[PDB]
Amino acid sequence: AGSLKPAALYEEALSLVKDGDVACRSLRTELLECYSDQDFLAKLHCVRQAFQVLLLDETHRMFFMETGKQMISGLLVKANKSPKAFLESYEDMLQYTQREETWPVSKMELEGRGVVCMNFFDIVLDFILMDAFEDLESPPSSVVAVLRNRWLSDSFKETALATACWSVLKAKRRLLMVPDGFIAHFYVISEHVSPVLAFGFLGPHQHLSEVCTIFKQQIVQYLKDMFDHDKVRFTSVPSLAEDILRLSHRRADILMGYLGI
Ligand SMILES: CCCCCCCCCCCCCCCC(=O)OC[C@H](COP(=O)(O)OCCN)OC(=O)CCCCCCCCCCCCCCC
Repeated sequence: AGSLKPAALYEEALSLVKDGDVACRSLRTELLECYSDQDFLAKLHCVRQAFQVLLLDETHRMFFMETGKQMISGLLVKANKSPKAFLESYEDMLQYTQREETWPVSKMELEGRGVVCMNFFDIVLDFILMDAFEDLESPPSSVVAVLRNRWLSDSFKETALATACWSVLKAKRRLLMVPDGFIAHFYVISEHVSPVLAFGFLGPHQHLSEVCTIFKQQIVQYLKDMFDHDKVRFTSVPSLAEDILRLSHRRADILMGYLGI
């Protein structure tokens, strides 16, 4: 129970957890430093409600959109890369998302990939970000061997890692239930972003490495904080939404500052 004090919303959610009526794609208990799987699920339900409320306000939707745009751009230019491609892919990704008629199909795809809830957390934070990080945490058998090769120039290691990323993304694209849907639109973004992150987390640049490491650190810390009952109030939905919003702005400012925007 640690420092957990009695909270209305939290206990309401915990009821559901004990019934078994709260679902999740991947347990993030240890990563997000929760007390237990039960604790994680309760807080998860609460966070879902919080974002569901938060994203009705169009100002906040704009905040998150703009934030994503700027942070990925900053990462890209700090990787000595041009952000134009990513900017366009991101943009029409959003324009596709805003179309209300796309959403049943999107629901089908995401459910087909294990997403158990149409929520900002489930889609953007868990399915898109934390999965990307968990992916670049464990590169293929082959890639690593190419990386520990003393004889290869690191320009070659660059193009090699790029090729590997494209190969993985290709195998993923082959399994698309829909050619031009949510996950495809996202696979283009991934096409323009994943190589950079990969060569940051695995490459020997050592200044791309620091930037990437700190980027990931900021995101993961943001999520940890979001699941911290002492950082945010799991008492009511309006209060949790207020706290999560402020946390978002804070950590955003921090990351922007680090990237030099
Ligand atoms: C430091 C940390 C800072 C905070 C984190 C910032 C994260 C930035 C996220 C930017 C997108 C916000 C979308 C706002 C609209 C919304 O949220 O839509 C919430 C809806 C549920 O609501 P709805 O269906 O009822 O309709 C809502 C009205 N449209 O589901 C969604 O998610 C759909 C939106 C999906 C957008 C995907 C964008 C992917 C960006 C990937 C970045 C590159 C990563 C590459 C990794 C290889």
